[PDB]
Amino acid sequence: TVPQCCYGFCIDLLIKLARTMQFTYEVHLVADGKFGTQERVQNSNKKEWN
Amino acid sequence: PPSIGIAVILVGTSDEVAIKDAHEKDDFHHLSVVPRVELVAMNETDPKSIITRICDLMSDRKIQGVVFADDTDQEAIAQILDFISAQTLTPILGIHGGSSMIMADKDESSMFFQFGPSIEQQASVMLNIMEEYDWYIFSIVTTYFPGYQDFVNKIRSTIENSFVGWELEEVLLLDSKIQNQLKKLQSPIILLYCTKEEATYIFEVANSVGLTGYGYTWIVPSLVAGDTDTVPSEFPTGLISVSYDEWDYGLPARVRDGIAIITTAASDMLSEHSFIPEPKSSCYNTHEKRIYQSNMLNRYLINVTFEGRDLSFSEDGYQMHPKLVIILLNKERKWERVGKWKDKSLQMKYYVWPRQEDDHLSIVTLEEAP
Amino acid sequence: KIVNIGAVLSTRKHEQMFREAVNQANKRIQLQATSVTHKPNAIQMALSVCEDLISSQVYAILVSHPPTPTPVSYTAGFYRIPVLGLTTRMSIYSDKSIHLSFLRTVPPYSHQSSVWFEMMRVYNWNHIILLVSDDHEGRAAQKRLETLLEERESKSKKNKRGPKAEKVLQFDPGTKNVTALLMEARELEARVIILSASEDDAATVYRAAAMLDMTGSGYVWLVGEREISGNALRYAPDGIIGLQLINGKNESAHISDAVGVVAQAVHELLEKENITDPPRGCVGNTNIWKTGPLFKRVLMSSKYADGVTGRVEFNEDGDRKFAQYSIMNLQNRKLVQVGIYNGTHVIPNDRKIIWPGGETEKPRGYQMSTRLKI
Repeated sequence: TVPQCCYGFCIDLLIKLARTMQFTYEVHLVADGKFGTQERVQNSNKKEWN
Repeated sequence: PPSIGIAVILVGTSDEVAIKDAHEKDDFHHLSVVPRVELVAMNETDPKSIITRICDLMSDRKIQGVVFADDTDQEAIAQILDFISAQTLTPILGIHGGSSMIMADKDESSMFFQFGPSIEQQASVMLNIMEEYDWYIFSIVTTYFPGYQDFVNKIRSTIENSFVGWELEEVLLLDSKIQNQLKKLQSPIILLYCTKEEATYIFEVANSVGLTGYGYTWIVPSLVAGDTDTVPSEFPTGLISVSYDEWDYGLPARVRDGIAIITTAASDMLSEHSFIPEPKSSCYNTHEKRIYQSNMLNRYLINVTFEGRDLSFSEDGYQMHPKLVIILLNKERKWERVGKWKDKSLQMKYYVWPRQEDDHLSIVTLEEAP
Repeated sequence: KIVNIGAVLSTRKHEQMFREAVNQANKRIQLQATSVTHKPNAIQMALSVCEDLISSQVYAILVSHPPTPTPVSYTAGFYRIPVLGLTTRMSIYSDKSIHLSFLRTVPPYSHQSSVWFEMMRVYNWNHIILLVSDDHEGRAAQKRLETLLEERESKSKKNKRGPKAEKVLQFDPGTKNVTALLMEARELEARVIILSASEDDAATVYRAAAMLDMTGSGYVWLVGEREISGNALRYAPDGIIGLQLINGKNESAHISDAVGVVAQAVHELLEKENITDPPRGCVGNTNIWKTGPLFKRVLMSSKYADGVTGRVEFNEDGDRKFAQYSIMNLQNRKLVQVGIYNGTHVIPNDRKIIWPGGETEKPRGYQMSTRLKI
């Protein structure tokens, strides 16, 4: 879980997005593999957004 | 092996000589402690009498554990068993009547328990029977009785994993407007959650509804079934309600479950922790030193297997592997035993439900692709 | 025609004045009464309750909490007997399941921070960051916080959106190190710190509250007097936010006016008929008379316009209604009263209630951060 290199025309579009409305762009990666979904857990019947 | 006091409360008609075969019968040498049995009958339905003879079980004799059973389904005495139980800070479980019937909102400080499945687990059994029903038409109509939003979202939880399109028609929170609102009923099954007395007038509005006729089904719970020998004339004809055993499961066998689960409850604790509690000072006099109780023993006492069947009481108090019985009312004016449901596992008598309009279309064949 | 009504409390002078209550009560057709002391042993408590109360055979009984603690009420349910409560600002007593019958004299903390939810216009702050201890009564408390919160969405169905929420955190009871809680607090841009706790509960709350300066100037930490009561003043943080339930000191006069409404209830019992007198012997009476539910439809329906404590009200749960809490601004290591709600009546103080930071100035906790993460 350590920093590595990231680039892409998409992420670039993020960069330009900040280039309009300025906010320092912090690059983090994903933890899990999926994008995300409200999903059913294994117990307790509570909404899990993945 | 030290013999620690165990209060066995026999309410109503019971066999004491046979209770010696359900208590004094044997002791398991596999354990570093021994049972010490206390069996008496106080038939009073006043809770202050439970305080009386129970506080006498602590006052005169010295008990490290207690057990009780009820001669009726009234759970106020169970609420007592909670309050005074934690007051004593000792576990116990109802083996019969309303004592075996659990109530909502188990007390935190309470280590007491009861013999029966969770209302959640209950509905789960209702789903295994829904598989036994092989019917896709369901719905929800229920009152403000305990677990309302709870068992609501618990139904939504049981079907929350459902891939099949089995239709649960609608949710109804029960409360002239009885039949007026309930007329929208469609699905063949009749299922509800309320008290049994609540089910008396509810069943009155059900006879008033008349939608309960043949070709439809009726589902009710274990406690909602109440006394099998007690049939309100207004309930659905031969209504299908699975329950914990009002016949098969032995109440003296339940006594073996209590004293056993006490001993095995002492098994690993006495083994490693080697800690067994002393009897309470007094109903009056135990208030101060009452701080001497900790949560380890019962927590250690969680995982257990009674007669080989898992004896672990749920954090909510239910049984880890509760033994439930597929059951129904009959048209013979008796509750028909429809089988047994052990956790997800279940059994039944026949390959079809009890079963103008045509019965069904066989139209036998064999798959021929395409 | 003496009607028996019960009571319980710690104060014996309140028992003298309770016998006094039976008198002018008998004036406002006759009254009966019986009493029982407070027993440290719960077994003795409800035991001697059943001794007196069953023999007393009153429809309902007052009870105090000299500090759940209603096992005598657990005996009332055995007869399904009505129960009249006063003390606890905790809503575990307000759970209807366990005790189907209890009547709180005044509303518990149930609306406490919800009064701050009313203050959402007062402070005009639409960002709600939720801290709590972890417990049952607290769980339901923040649950209600969601309710009134979610209630706005229903009202929002139909001024710059509405009172947005934030993370809800219930701190495990008796938190040694709250560093997790305040840690989460650091990431919050909002200045609104919402929590309520008991004294030893609130220990790390107010104590460690500024340990990281998580209360750092401009951070609004609001709570109730039940959170401000107790040791809370010892370590009390600068310029903390909170109020005090009106007449929230003692339940004595609440027992006076409480009898004030009690006479209206038994008056309805006089306005009714065919009621079931409570049985005497606890042992020997195995059936709860239907008068218990009658006591629900009656004692519940009882509403007195104004009592000795002010307007005598009850919620749908039957505690109080439109009850007031006195806004008390923290100053000079003390809480100076800044006003009181009706429940709805905004009372601004005479002096400006100063934030823990500079004066009273209203910050905006919505401030964005330059760091933008993805």
